[PDB]
Amino acid sequence: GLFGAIAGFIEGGWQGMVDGWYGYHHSNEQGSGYAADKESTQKAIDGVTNKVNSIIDKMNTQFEAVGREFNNLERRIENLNKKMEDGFLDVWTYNAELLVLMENERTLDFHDSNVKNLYDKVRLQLRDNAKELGNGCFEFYHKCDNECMESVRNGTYDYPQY
Amino acid sequence: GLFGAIAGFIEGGWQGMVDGWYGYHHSNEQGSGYAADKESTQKAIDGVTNKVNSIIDKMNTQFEAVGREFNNLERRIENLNKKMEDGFLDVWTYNAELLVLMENERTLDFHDSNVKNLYDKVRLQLRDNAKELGNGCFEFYHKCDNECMESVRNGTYDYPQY
Amino acid sequence: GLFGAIAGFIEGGWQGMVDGWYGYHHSNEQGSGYAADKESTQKAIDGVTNKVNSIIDKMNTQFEAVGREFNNLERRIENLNKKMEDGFLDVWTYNAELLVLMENERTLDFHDSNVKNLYDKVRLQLRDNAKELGNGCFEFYHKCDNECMESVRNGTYDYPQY
Amino acid sequence: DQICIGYHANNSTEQVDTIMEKNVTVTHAQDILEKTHNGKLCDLDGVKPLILRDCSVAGWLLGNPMCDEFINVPEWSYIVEKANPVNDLCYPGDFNDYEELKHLLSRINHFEKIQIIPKSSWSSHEASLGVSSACPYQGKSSFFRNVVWLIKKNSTYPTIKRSYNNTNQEDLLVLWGIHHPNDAAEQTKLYRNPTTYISVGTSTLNQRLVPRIATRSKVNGQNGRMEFFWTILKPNDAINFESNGNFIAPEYAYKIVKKGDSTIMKSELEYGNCNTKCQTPMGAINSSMPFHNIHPLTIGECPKYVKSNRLVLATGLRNSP
Amino acid sequence: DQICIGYHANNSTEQVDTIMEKNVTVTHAQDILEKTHNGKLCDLDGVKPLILRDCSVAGWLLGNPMCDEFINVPEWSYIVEKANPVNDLCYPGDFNDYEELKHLLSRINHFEKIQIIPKSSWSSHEASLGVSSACPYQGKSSFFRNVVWLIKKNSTYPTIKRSYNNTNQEDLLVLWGIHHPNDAAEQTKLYRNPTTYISVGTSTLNQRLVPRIATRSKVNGQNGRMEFFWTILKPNDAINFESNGNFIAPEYAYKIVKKGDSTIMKSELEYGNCNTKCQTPMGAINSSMPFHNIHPLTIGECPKYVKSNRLVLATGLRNSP
Amino acid sequence: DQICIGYHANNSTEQVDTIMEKNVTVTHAQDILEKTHNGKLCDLDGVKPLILRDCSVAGWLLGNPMCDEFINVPEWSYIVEKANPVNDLCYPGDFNDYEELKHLLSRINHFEKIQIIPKSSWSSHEASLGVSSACPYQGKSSFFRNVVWLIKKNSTYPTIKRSYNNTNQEDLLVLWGIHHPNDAAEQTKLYRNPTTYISVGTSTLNQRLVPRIATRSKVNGQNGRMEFFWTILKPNDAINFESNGNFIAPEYAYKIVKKGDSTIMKSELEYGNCNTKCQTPMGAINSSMPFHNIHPLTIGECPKYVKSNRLVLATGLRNSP
Ligand SMILES: *[C@@H]1O[C@H](CO)[C@@H](O[C@@H]2O[C@H](CO)[C@@H](O[C@H]3O[C@H](CO[C@H]4O[C@H](CO)[C@@H](O)[C@H](O)[C@@H]4O)[C@@H](O)[C@H](O[C@@H]4O[C@H](CO)[C@@H](O)[C@H](O)[C@@H]4O)[C@@H]3O)[C@H](O)[C@H]2NC(C)=O)[C@H](O)[C@H]1NC(C)=O
Ligand SMILES: *[C@@H]1O[C@H](CO)[C@@H](O[C@@H]2O[C@H](CO)[C@@H](O[C@H]3O[C@H](CO[C@H]4O[C@H](CO)[C@@H](O)[C@H](O)[C@@H]4O)[C@@H](O)[C@H](O[C@@H]4O[C@H](CO)[C@@H](O)[C@H](O)[C@@H]4O)[C@@H]3O)[C@H](O)[C@H]2NC(C)=O)[C@H](O)[C@H]1NC(C)=O
Ligand SMILES: *[C@@H]1O[C@H](CO)[C@@H](O[C@@H]2O[C@H](CO)[C@@H](O[C@H]3O[C@H](CO[C@H]4O[C@H](CO)[C@@H](O)[C@H](O)[C@@H]4O)[C@@H](O)[C@H](O[C@@H]4O[C@H](CO)[C@@H](O)[C@H](O)[C@@H]4O)[C@@H]3O)[C@H](O)[C@H]2NC(C)=O)[C@H](O)[C@H]1NC(C)=O
Ligand SMILES: *[C@H]1O[C@H](CO)[C@@H](O[C@@H]2O[C@H](CO)[C@@H](O[C@@H]3O[C@H](CO)[C@@H](O)[C@H](O)[C@@H]3O)[C@H](O)[C@H]2NC(C)=O)[C@H](O)[C@H]1NC(C)=O
Ligand SMILES: *[C@H]1O[C@H](CO)[C@@H](O[C@@H]2O[C@H](CO)[C@@H](O[C@@H]3O[C@H](CO)[C@@H](O)[C@H](O)[C@@H]3O)[C@H](O)[C@H]2NC(C)=O)[C@H](O)[C@H]1NC(C)=O
Ligand SMILES: *[C@H]1O[C@H](CO)[C@@H](O[C@@H]2O[C@H](CO)[C@@H](O[C@@H]3O[C@H](CO)[C@@H](O)[C@H](O)[C@@H]3O)[C@H](O)[C@H]2NC(C)=O)[C@H](O)[C@H]1NC(C)=O
Ligand SMILES: *[C@@H]1O[C@H](CO)[C@@H](O[C@@H]2O[C@H](CO)[C@@H](O)[C@H](O)[C@H]2NC(C)=O)[C@H](O)[C@H]1NC(C)=O
Ligand SMILES: *[C@@H]1O[C@H](CO)[C@@H](O[C@@H]2O[C@H](CO)[C@@H](O)[C@H](O)[C@H]2NC(C)=O)[C@H](O)[C@H]1NC(C)=O
Ligand SMILES: *[C@@H]1O[C@H](CO)[C@@H](O[C@@H]2O[C@H](CO)[C@@H](O)[C@H](O)[C@H]2NC(C)=O)[C@H](O)[C@H]1NC(C)=O
Ligand SMILES: *[C@@H]1O[C@H](CO)[C@@H](O)[C@H](O)[C@H]1NC(C)=O
Ligand SMILES: *[C@@H]1O[C@H](CO)[C@@H](O)[C@H](O)[C@H]1NC(C)=O
Ligand SMILES: *[C@@H]1O[C@H](CO)[C@@H](O)[C@H](O)[C@H]1NC(C)=O
Ligand SMILES: *[C@@H]1O[C@H](CO)[C@@H](O)[C@H](O)[C@H]1NC(C)=O
Ligand SMILES: *[C@@H]1O[C@H](CO)[C@@H](O)[C@H](O)[C@H]1NC(C)=O
Ligand SMILES: *[C@@H]1O[C@H](CO)[C@@H](O)[C@H](O)[C@H]1NC(C)=O
Repeated sequence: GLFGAIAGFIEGGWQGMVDGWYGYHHSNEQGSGYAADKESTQKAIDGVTNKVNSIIDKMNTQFEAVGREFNNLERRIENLNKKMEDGFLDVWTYNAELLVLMENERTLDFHDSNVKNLYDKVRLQLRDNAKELGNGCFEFYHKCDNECMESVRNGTYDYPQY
Repeated sequence: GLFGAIAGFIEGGWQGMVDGWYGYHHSNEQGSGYAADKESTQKAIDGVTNKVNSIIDKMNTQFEAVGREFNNLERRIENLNKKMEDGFLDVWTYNAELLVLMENERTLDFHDSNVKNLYDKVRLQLRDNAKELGNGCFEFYHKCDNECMESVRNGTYDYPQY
Repeated sequence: GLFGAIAGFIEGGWQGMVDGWYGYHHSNEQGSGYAADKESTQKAIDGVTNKVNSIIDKMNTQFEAVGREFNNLERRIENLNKKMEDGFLDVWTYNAELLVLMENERTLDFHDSNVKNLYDKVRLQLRDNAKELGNGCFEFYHKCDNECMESVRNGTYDYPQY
Repeated sequence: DQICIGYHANNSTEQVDTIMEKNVTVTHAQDILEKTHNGKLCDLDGVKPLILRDCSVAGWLLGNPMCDEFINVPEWSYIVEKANPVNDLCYPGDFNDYEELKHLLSRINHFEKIQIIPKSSWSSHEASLGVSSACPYQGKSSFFRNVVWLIKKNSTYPTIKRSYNNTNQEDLLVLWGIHHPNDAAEQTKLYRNPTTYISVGTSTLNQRLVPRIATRSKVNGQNGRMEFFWTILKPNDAINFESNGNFIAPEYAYKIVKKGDSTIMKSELEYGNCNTKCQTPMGAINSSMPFHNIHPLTIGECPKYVKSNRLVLATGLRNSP
Repeated sequence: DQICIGYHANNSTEQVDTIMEKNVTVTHAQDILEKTHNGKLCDLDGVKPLILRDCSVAGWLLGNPMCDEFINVPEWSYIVEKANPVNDLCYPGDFNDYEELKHLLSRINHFEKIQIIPKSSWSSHEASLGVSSACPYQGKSSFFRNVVWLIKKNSTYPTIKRSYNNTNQEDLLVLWGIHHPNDAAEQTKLYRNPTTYISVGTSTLNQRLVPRIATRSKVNGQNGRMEFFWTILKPNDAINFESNGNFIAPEYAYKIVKKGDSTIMKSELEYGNCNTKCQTPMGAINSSMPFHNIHPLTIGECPKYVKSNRLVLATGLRNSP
Repeated sequence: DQICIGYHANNSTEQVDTIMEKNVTVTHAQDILEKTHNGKLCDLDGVKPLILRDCSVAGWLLGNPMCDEFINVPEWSYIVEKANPVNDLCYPGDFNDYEELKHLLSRINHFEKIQIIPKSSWSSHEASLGVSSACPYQGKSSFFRNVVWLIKKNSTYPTIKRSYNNTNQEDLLVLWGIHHPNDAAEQTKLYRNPTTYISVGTSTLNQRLVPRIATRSKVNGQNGRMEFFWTILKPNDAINFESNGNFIAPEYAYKIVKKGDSTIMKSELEYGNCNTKCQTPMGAINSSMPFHNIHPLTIGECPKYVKSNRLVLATGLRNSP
């Protein structure tokens, strides 16, 4: 993707993380596990929901055909009528298909961006106190227990203390 | 936004910076203040201007209706005429509304990108000689007077000297 | 561009690199030269190819006019017919021109992104063992011979060893 | 001790297309195109359609005797005619401005039939021998039930001068016709007078039909032809008939009681005993999807027709193997 | 000592919509939709429109005596007719191919009226008693001013054989009519001859009108009807009239001096004494916006009509609280 | 010792436009708009078009004697008529429903001409003096070759009663006409009978033409007029002609052997001796581009017409100085 995170420097997703779209995994002496980041996940949910409703809304005022009969000596205007109805259906078909293609691209990139930004939020907290592993992970120089870990998810990780 | 800067790791904008869209704030013993980055600001201005004129230009060759009368026994072709004129207005209305929605998204992201890129331009200069605070700011290890600061805005910040 | 690499922190492209779209240049005691990154280049090629064929495909089901004669007292329906054919050609002309404009923007950004991501792939490997010069380049602290260099292009650069 | 950033994955096989890549597996997706229907013709908001079955709109309005099922039809939501209904004009001929009339019915939900010129009231002309073997009913010769084929009485066709006045509140659909016999002998036999006419007048209408007498091919065994005409009689306006032969007179006309949304749908289907909020010529649609790809001509609260086979939005992210 | 990167903020409350979010406050925005007009009918580049007021296009061209205001109108930019003008055809009847003629006027900016058949030149027929109480002027009976209702002179209607030749450089709009009396007695009273005709010929035209005599409803107290016809007479071509009764002859015709851009606009408004470069049926537009949402039918250098209530582009960036 | 990331550059001057910037030089680009044609009218998949040259479609079908080149034309891919062909209706007149007929030819690739009423078979009427100086052939007076101008034989025009039956498998295009003489004397000279008619009947058709006799302008030195009519005769159906004068009878008719894709193209060009898979009125297109901007009306396997001057996709990246 454009932002380099999803299927980039983070090779793959987590079957183990079930309660959100993005989040953290920790490993320490007490154990390991996953934690969804509720803020960025909820932002994602709202974005994608609004997008869908936006698409559905734009398209609901759109051409609708009606039947018109013509006789054997009104072929020109019958043909005019056929080419006019087909003309608009092609236009709307094109519009729908393209919108979906384009907005799918943007949706996938949006997710990539949210992950990249979450990775950066944490990197900017840890600074020199953790080794950046190159794969989405951060190895701490100090021992970091469950409360230390929560503080990193908090945003309230006291860098100077460590 | 996609690039993580605007209303991201930079929480908010500056009422104090009036002479540009992006720029610097400095704080040292001599005092503090704002300085617009003229290059990236001017790039932004040109981009957005071209975009607007591009939009206005695309839309100026577009369907325009004309009146046609029909009598009491030409209802089919009258209806054909009504559905044809309305058909195109819906198409153009959809085009206009969508273009604006889409291009607004891109415009906001463009600004986010310019800020992110400016932040990186400075980060790449300072390197190990400043602490990256995590909020758009850089705290220097050496004392950095007004001429030092200007050199950072210059692009000509002598890293080795410090 | 949006991602800051192309004509950003990397000032310009390389006439010298002929066998790919993105890649590496190395300089050491044994000499210097260019090496295309085949993975990211091939990804770029596939993306752009699919895009083109996608564009060509969307547009091939589209309005096509046919001749219809009308006499001196069928002017209204003749005019209806002219305005209907012109109406659709304007719509398709607009669609084609816009799609190209929009997709050109995205194509240029795509390339910018691939370069930025390649730069990051290498940065994340080197870590503290090289100085990040600020211009696309990495100066090593250790001496780095041709096999060392290949290992950086490999992805298999043993950080701990150095 | 370490902490990692990451993203969701699951067992989803749902795919979406993009401009640069096709068949990208994602964790979540939303189909927005309706591809299924029930295959039936249904009531539209509980209001049953008029299903003409084997009758055409002309056979229904004129009263083709094989179309007695539609002698008094209630209000309808839409009308369903076949592509080539067998029971059209039993007696061969034409229907003037037929397509402009059908277009009028797309805006009509209800007719009330009323008698404007009683059959009994033709005292100087014979009004019960106007019957043809081309229009049979229960084995006997009959004719269009809403019009009267007047022929000479005791070898005389005195000039007809009749007039109906639209006193009732509605607009009225009045229908009549002219007979085009095969030859001069048939003309004299039926109407005596060699040369004849029918003049019809309203506030707007001012016509004068003359029979064209020519040799024709038999159709349902008839050399003659009937040309049918119509007009809408505005309220408080009167229609004037003058004729000396060949006149197919109205007995019944239709009050237009309900205007609004309707359509004439072409379909070989019959009634399905269902209800629905959206109907197509090949079946009804029950869905909240923004789009469908079943058929362009719909009636009701419908999704938007597109010609796609597939429209699927990504909601989730790229799913990893 | 520290340095920070940042971006502009201000007191702007301007909002723009995006696909993923609505009502995003931005520092700067550009409205591109024009929503206001002046509410007036205006000159178009200093060229005043033809405002028919209570006259219809037919009442104007035929010379309905209540339409003397338009006896000689200058060049116009556009024409403004009402939806239901009262002064149409004072004497009831029809206007053949009326809508095809109106369509011709959308391409016409100026007429010069000229006399083709002098009223005085009818020496074998009476040309001053062709007047009706249905077409009153200053209390007296009158008639359409551009045509002549010829009636018998001393109980004779000799066959009329007249011919005008388009010597002048322009195309010429010629108008004429036929009278459809109520009955045979009225026919004989006015024209003597029981059965009549009017034949009209040009290089392309070859018609033969016959009066249809029928009982009709009164409209403005008239049982008769007038059917009006027209043709464009090409330069250097001649029109041939032959008739033995019922003929409504042309006195005046219209030279087509200016072609170009024009339109027939439907509006209940009157003249506003303004100038503008863009006019709609509900008012004029003065703006440099690419779009407007006032009305679809415009004339001039106009923005593009869309049906939106709001179109606002972001220029600035997301404004922070 | 250092390593650098970077990207391609080259000597390309190709430019593409974007929304935010115009004329961006890129390393690679793909033109997708075809701007060139060969300037010729060509065969379409080896099937030569019917190039009427100076003949109009009417002059071809009726058999204008100046149109002998098209006396028996093979199957065509498309038809090419000029804007104002000189050889139309040598004898002035009209062609009823002409445009509806042309529309029929857009779906026709081949006619086979056949004789339905032999010229020799007119034994009670004169069928060889129906010739005019307005329709000359090799200096002598002639006439439309596919129809017969019947005139009186030994000062008698007995009523004509003829009938053709479509036994052959195809649909048949039958053409006929009526003569509108200048005056009563010309009428009596040619046909004796003062008042005449032509009645034509099929299963669907039931008409009765009467000549309108009026003074007209000369066109190619003729005061008379010919009105031509047509119909499609379904297989196994018969057409009945009855007339007592003024009848322009059919000798030849056209079997419709091939339906399908065709068009009537307006162009002043002539045959170019080329082949192509896509043809326009100004030349043929040989390209694999998705779009072209040459002309809207194409026939064949064509790119899509747009009105642009330029459509170029970026493939490569921004090229640096
Ligand atoms: C089909 O039949 C109907 C019903 O018969 C015809 O409608 C009627 O036609 C008559 C004329 O034949 C009209 O005029 C008479 O009645 C009016 C009524 O005036 C007022 O009062 C009634 C209530 O009774 C009200 O409905 C009306 O709206 C109106 O306000 C009389 O005024 C009129 O006599 C006039 O008196 C005026 C004042 O003294 C004079 O100025 C006039 O010159 C005139 O002398 C006359 O007696 C009816 O109004 C009308 N009725 C209805 C219910 O519509 C219809 O015309 C017919 N169609 C055709 C084509 O023939
Ligand atoms: C309505 O009225 C107008 C005006 O009267 C009619 O137009 C005129 O019609 C006459 C025939 O009735 C035409 O023919 C005569 O004049 C031509 C003129 O030829 C040249 O010279 C004039 C200048 O005087 C110029 O304008 C022309 O363009 C042209 O170059 C004579 O040649 C012609 O006589 C011919 O001589 C030829 C050579 O000897 C012969 O080959 C011919 O066989 C023939 O004998 C004749 O005298 C006028 O040309 C024409 N005038 C104008 C100004 O248009 C119009 O026809 C009428 N309409 C209807 C429907 O009747
Ligand atoms: C133009 O000319 C053609 C050719 O002459 C006309 O078509 C023919 O018209 C006649 C009537 O004039 C038709 O009816 C006769 O033939 C049928 C044939 O029936 C079957 O057998 C033939 C094979 O020979 C087959 O092609 C048919 O498809 C069919 O299966 C006779 O049945 C019919 O007599 C009937 O017998 C029935 C059984 O006893 C009775 O129920 C009927 O009441 C009736 O007595 C009669 O002899 C031809 O069928 C028809 N031929 C063809 C090849 O189309 C055409 O009508 C004419 N057009 C016009 C407008 O006049
Ligand atoms: C996010 O997480 C950090 C680390 O888990 C939170 O800090 C801890 O917060 C708890 C909850 O109140 C504190 O509990 C308090 O402990 C003191 C003494 O130990 C006791 O006197 C109080 O009654 C109370 O139970 C805990 O001390 C504190 N510890 C550390 C090391 O930070 C933090 O509150 C969270 N912040 C946010 C914004 O979510
Ligand atoms: C951007 O800013 C830096 C730092 O402010 C600039 O460096 C300074 O530039 C000034 C302007 O010329 C120099 O002034 C010179 O000073 C010397 C001796 O002090 C004097 O002999 C000259 O006559 C002149 O006045 C100043 O020395 C210099 N100082 C430092 C520490 O850099 C730089 O020029 C700017 N560069 C760009 C690209 O904008
Ligand atoms: C990418 O490049 C690195 C560095 O060039 C590769 O490592 C080198 O790979 C070669 C190829 O097999 C090794 O060759 C072997 O050498 C040993 C002893 O020197 C010999 O016994 C074997 O027969 C063989 O020739 C080489 O040792 C090795 N050296 C180093 C310092 O890494 C690596 O294989 C490449 N990896 C990928 C994924 O492309
Ligand atoms: C993307 O996947 C679709 C759906 O699986 C593929 O289309 C199907 O291909 C299979 C196997 O070749 C066929 O049996 C089906 O008939 C196809 N179904 C449909 C609806 O098209 C498609 O080939 C894939 N596209 C690409 C570009 O890889
Ligand atoms: C976005 O803001 C608009 C404009 O303020 C909102 O629409 C208005 O809502 C107010 C308060 O509910 C109403 O009184 C007005 O009638 C609305 N005006 C218009 C022009 O719509 C809108 O509700 C907001 N939309 C969203 C999605 O939050
Ligand atoms: C982008 O480049 C195009 C093509 O070179 C420019 O258009 C040409 O401008 C030259 C020099 O002014 C003219 O002589 C040509 O007539 C133009 N050709 C075409 C096809 O337009 C254009 O001016 C440039 N556009 C911008 C915005 O800089
Ligand atoms: C996929 O996973 C879900 C668990 O959330 C499970 O319920 C479902 O049965 C699985 N589906 C398939 C096809 O394996
Ligand atoms: C439509 O079908 C859905 C099945 O998803 C059902 O829940 C609903 O009740 C149906 N409604 C009607 C009116 O048939
Ligand atoms: C917003 O700020 C500007 C200062 O640039 C000031 O002039 C203006 O009055 C302010 N507007 C409001 C509504 O406060
Ligand atoms: C249009 O209105 C603007 C107000 O912004 C004014 O400046 C301009 O002069 C007006 N022009 C005309 C022709 O009315
Ligand atoms: C550009 O470079 C290529 C080398 O790949 C060369 O073959 C070509 O001639 C050059 N074109 C121009 C115009 O200099
Ligand atoms: C079309 O032109 C191309 C030139 O690029 C040529 O290779 C090809 O053979 C041509 N085909 C035809 C059918 O003319």
